[PDB]
Amino acid sequence: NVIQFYDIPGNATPDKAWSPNTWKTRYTLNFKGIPYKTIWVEYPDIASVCKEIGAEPTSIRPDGPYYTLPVIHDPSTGKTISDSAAIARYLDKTYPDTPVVIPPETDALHAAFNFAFSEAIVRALAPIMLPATNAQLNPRSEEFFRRTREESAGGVKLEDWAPPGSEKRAKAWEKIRAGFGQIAKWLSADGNDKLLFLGDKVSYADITIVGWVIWVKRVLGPDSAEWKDFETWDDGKWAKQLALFEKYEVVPDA
Amino acid sequence: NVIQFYDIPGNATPDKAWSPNTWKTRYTLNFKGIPYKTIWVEYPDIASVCKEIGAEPTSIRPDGPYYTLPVIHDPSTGKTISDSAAIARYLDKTYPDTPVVIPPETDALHAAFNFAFSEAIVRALAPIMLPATNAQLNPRSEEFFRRTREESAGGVKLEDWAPPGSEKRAKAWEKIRAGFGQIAKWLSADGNDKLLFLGDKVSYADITIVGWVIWVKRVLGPDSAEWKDFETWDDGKWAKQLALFEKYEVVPDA
Ligand SMILES: N[C@@H](CCC(=O)N[C@@H](CS)C(=O)NCC(=O)O)C(=O)O
Ligand SMILES: N[C@@H](CCC(=O)N[C@@H](CS)C(=O)NCC(=O)O)C(=O)O
Repeated sequence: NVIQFYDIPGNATPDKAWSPNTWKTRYTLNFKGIPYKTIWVEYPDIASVCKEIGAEPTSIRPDGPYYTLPVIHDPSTGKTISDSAAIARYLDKTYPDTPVVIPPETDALHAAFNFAFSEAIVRALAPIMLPATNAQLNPRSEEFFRRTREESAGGVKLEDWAPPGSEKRAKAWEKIRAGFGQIAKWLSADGNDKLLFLGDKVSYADITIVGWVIWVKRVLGPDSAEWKDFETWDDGKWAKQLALFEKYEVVPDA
Repeated sequence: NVIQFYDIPGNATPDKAWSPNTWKTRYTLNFKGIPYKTIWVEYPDIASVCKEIGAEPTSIRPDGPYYTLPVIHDPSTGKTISDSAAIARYLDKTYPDTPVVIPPETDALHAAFNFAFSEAIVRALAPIMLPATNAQLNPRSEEFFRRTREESAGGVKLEDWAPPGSEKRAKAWEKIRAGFGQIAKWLSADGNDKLLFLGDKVSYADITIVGWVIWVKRVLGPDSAEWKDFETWDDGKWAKQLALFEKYEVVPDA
């Protein structure tokens, strides 16, 4: 009767957890110390599971509703909640004696932050990270993932997005680096070079960063040349942020 | 012996104030209740005056330092501050007995909000708003403005950017409208539909919106069809935000 947490398995790590969006929620559940069970769902099975547990789609597009993980279902409440930001607000509200991740006065600014973060980071990560995460998916997720991502890119095959050693890949990295350079400026805009957005207390905004960053580390690989370069950017700010949350970087087989 | 506030004069209103970026600081000074004296600078003189008074350039691109208004000089302290967000931070620390606009635990989220806002609003406004502000600049500024902006747009004359009745202008408006829709989403992301980002207290994020919005109202004109349509967007949230700040929508006679 614990909270049920829906995740997509991958082969990047033995514990199977790789997704940037589900890591945001997994970090959230771990940081709040709330117990949960993990339910593993292949990409093509996501919509039929959501329909079957009553999860709202996270956006409605031309061709219909679009279902994503993370989803949690809270049996203590009956509620099914989809989207990591919505899950964070739900957990803040339903388990108020856990550490708050979105203090109410910062709620709107957190929603502004998620947009600024998508533009500066998610869009730049894609040409390198999506072909990489595709290469570690189970066969039925690869079929679905390749087909849909290649289609959303106009038909450009993943292998052509940014081949190793190419200049496409090299300029993808430069825009990635610039993106994280912007987050570095936000975190030091008043002269005080912070690791956390609020200063001393963890916020969902920090959980957002480490969620996307642990995705890079785990899929590119901790010993990959590109990841070890990444650890040195902005005097290792991003490596350091990961370290702070390492106690919460946990996939309980239990 | 008062703070000197450097602004760009225009003809859209009697009081000569039109700039989106200087209104952010003009709202900021008025809301904080700090006395100051405006001194008007035409565009082609901005770089020359900044050098004269020791103002930092607000950004540095390969082709040189880039000097912008607003700027303030504080004879009380001897300091010259450029960039509206830097001015607000400077005024917060330097006059602590005035109402704070950037609470320190929200400082970094304010800097992400500035990026989120630029991306969502500023670029969308440009095809419609840069030509309209050109038409109300004094001739020394019009020469400089039309030249630099037409050049920055590949040679397209301002009158062709989004002319009235065109489909270019219709699609520019839908992009602007959707941009303000995301701010509406951020202000109500927790289901509490706010007018102010912090909830009940004014913050520089709120000041950022009205400085850009009052630029649209003054330069398109309060009676223009386009502005009166703008007042109806999002059940009047942006009109209502202007109303909240009408007290401080003042160019003091001084
Ligand atoms: N805004 C959502 C994004 C969720 C999302 O994109 N999830 C991906 C996994 S990383 C997914 O389930 N993909 C659905 C699909 O592509 O079919 C959140 O933050 O939860
Ligand atoms: N980031 C700056 C932007 C200021 C800015 O771009 N100001 C314009 C007036 S709206 C300017 O002075 N431009 C000078 C030019 O185009 O030469 C701020 O927020 O203060």
